[PDB]
Amino acid sequence: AKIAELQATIERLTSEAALAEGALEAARRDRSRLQM
Amino acid sequence: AKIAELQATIERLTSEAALAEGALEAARRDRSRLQM
Amino acid sequence: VQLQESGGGLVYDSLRLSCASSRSIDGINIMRWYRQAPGKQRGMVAVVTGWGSTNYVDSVKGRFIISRDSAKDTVYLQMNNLKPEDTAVYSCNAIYRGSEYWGQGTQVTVS
Amino acid sequence: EVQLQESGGGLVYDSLRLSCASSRSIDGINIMRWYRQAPGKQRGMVAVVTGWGSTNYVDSVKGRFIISRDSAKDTVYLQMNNLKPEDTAVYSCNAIYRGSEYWGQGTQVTVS
Repeated sequence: AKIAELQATIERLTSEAALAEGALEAARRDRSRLQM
Repeated sequence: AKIAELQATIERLTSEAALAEGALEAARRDRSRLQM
Repeated sequence: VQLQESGGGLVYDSLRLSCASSRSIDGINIMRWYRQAPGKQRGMVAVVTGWGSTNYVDSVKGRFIISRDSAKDTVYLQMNNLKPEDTAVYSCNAIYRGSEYWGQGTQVTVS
Repeated sequence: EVQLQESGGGLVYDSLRLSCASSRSIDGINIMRWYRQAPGKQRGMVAVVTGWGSTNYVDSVKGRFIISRDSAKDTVYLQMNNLKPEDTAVYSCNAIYRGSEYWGQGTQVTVS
């Protein structure tokens, strides 16, 4: 059971991070565009 | 030990974002403070 | 699941924050704090997990700190002699039992 | 330090893979991923994957970037198709053993 909870929260957090990281990829390239 | 290193994952993980979006939030704040 | 959100306040700190769950007590998954300057996108503030790991969002080192008991899952977080610009809605926000969950969020002046 | 070498890329205009095997912890599957970094900016990730089958992706590369694995000889898969002319991007695995993160030679795979 314990392993189950650890596992599930792992998958959720990688979901979260991937979305957040794509978003700021977009934001940083936007910052660079307004730089140029 | 199956716990010990599986559990050893999250703390670096939760440390990753916490450092990560900091500048990413700081920069987009610094996007907002001086652009719009 | 059900949660509880309160404890923020309105200042210019000397106040307490108390963040609990109505259930799922202390099954301590990853669980987080949030804030948002209005008209914008809400985000990360502070997070504690199975270990109460000592990390938050960079803008904290020396200003926002965790402190927990499972009393009613009423985890806390330390918000003293503040920094103003955070003046916005704060919200602890926890993710439990394979699913995320959201609190109320309260308008808060800090300055 | 564990030499996590990856290799086998190509430089042209699509299962191209920094052949992402192991010399330690042969699929000592704890935590691993790939990263990327677009020139003139910081680093990032194309896809973050997990030993637990939950191998999700960076929000954009959907429809073209999928990750799978072959642990039976420790061979995780960077499989692509139909190169989007933007796809000049850096490709390299990343891993976290004993908590310590790990990196290789990596590559800015020159592909359209």
